[PDB]
Amino acid sequence: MPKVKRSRKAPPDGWELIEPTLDELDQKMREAETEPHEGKRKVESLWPIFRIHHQKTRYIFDLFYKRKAISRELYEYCIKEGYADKNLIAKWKKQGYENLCCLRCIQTRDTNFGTNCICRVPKSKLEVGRIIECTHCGCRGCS
RNA sequence: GUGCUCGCUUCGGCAGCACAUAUACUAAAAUUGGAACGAUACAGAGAAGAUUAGCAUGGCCCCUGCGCAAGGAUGACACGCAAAUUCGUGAAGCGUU
Ligand SMILES: [Mg+2]
Ligand SMILES: [Mg+2]
Ligand SMILES: [Mg+2]
Ligand SMILES: [Zn+2]
Ligand SMILES: [Zn+2]
Ligand SMILES: [Zn+2]
Repeated sequence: MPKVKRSRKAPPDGWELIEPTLDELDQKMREAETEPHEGKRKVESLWPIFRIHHQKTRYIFDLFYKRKAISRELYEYCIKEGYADKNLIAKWKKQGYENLCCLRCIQTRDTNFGTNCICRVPKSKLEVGRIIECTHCGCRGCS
C-alpha cells in the first residue's frame, strides 16, 4: 500500500508528522498515472505529472527552508526516497528561478532555437495580456 | 516571483533597483487520396515429337533475403504479317512528236 522504501533503516525523527500529506500527495500521483486520455491532447496528458511532482518537492522545500520544521537528516531522507527532487530545489534556490515548473522549461537543448520556454518570460515583458500554456509543462508564467 | 533599498515609512499600499526574457511538425481534429489478404468466375507454366536440369541477357517489372550469396516457373516479360537510304533489262502490243 505505501511506497516501498529502499533504505530499510527506519526513517528519521520527524517523519510521522509529514507522512499523511506525503502519502496523500503520493495517492494523488497514482491518480494521474492512471487517467485515460480521451479529451486530453497528446502533450496535455503528461501535464499533471509535472504539477504533482512540483507540489511534492515544494512541500519538503517549504518545511526545510521556510518553516525550518525538518532537520537535514529527514530532509535528505525525502530526497533519497524520491519524495523531493534534488535538482528542482537547487534551481529554486537561485535568484530569478524561484517558481520554476520543470527542469524541461529551462533546458535549452529541448527547443528549436536554443532558448527557454515562454513559460519563463516575465508576464510584464509580454505586454499584451496573451494567455500562455507551456507545452512541456502546462505552466502559465513561472517568472 | 523573490530580494535589497539607512524609499516614502507602516508593517497596509506604493516607488526605485537587481535577478529572471519568447514553448509549440502549433489538434483532444476536420479533411484528402491510395491501399488487406483473399475470396469471386477466367486462367496454366520455356527450348522446333514427348518428358524435362538449368545459367544468363535488357529494363518506366517487381517479391524474399543483411547480402556484391541464393531463391522466386530457367521469377515474370521478350514470340516480332521481323521491309532503313536507293534501281534497271529485253522483246511484244497500242497511241503519240
Ligand atoms: Mg535465379
Ligand atoms: Mg524447370
Ligand atoms: Mg532469370
Ligand atoms: Zn514547466
Ligand atoms: Zn515552460
Ligand atoms: Zn512555468
